[PDB]
Amino acid sequence: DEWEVSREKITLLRELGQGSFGMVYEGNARDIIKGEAETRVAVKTVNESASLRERIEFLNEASVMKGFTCHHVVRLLGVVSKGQPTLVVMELMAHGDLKSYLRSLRPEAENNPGRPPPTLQEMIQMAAEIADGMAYLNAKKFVHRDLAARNCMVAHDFTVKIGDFGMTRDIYETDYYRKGGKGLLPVRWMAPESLKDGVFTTSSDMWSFGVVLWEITSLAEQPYQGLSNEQVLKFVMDGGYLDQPDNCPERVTDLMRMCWQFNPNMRPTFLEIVNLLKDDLHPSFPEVSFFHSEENK
Amino acid sequence: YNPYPEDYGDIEIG
Repeated sequence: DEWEVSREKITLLRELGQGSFGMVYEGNARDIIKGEAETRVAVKTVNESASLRERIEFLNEASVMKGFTCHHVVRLLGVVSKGQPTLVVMELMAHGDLKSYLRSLRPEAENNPGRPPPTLQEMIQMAAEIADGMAYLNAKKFVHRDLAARNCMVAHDFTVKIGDFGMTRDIYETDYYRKGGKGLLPVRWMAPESLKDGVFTTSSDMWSFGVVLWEITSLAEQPYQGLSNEQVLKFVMDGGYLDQPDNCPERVTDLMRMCWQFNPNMRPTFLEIVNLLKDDLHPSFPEVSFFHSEENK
Repeated sequence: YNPYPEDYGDIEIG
């Protein structure tokens, strides 16, 4: 209702790439944002051949997003749910996902924009933005379960935001989500206790946040390269973790190691990350952050 | 928006 957008206002322009449950498109949306006759948007759709499970998860993801208002979380703008097909309209992120962005900054990248890799200050800013959006998600009582550079998105001014919630689960009642069994899973990002007990908490998100820091400082190499998926499962459950990338600033190394404590109780919280980094950020941060907001209570 | 199929593996957890 409040979210419903009239279909005639949405025009699909081109493919951005296959999302969790179907193709995402760049589009044009008329009269969706007050003050803009027409806005360039991202539009998520469901594959016609999607399984019942995927159709359910797609709709549930859109539904979860309705509850979020955070500068560091990709914004839901509207839904077209009258007639066919369902369109999920969101904030277009001008520089796409963080993994693509990082890979483009490699010296040998064919798509190098003519900029060097991120500086220490830029890395710190990314870290704080990611952590701020995650702290918001946690305060909203959801666990992300799939935090990774590929699921963070980069805006026109290079602000990083949490951007994909295909595995996100409500934890209001218990503070954890548990699910064992077989699955196509982001093994290289997962905490030892998630792999062992199938348990997902804000601490297991923190583990993945460490891996995101590793991605930032390695320009999104594959974690545990030379190990198969099954070897990563064994390695990490037995107390293994990632080595430091070449020329990694010590400050980021220090954070990574805290994120990879075997015992989840020992890892930092996302608020603690923002707090640690808070004096080293762009002056706009307190004006837009969840951390510095009245809601952070 | 780029998908990364190699970032997932068929494993068993829990």
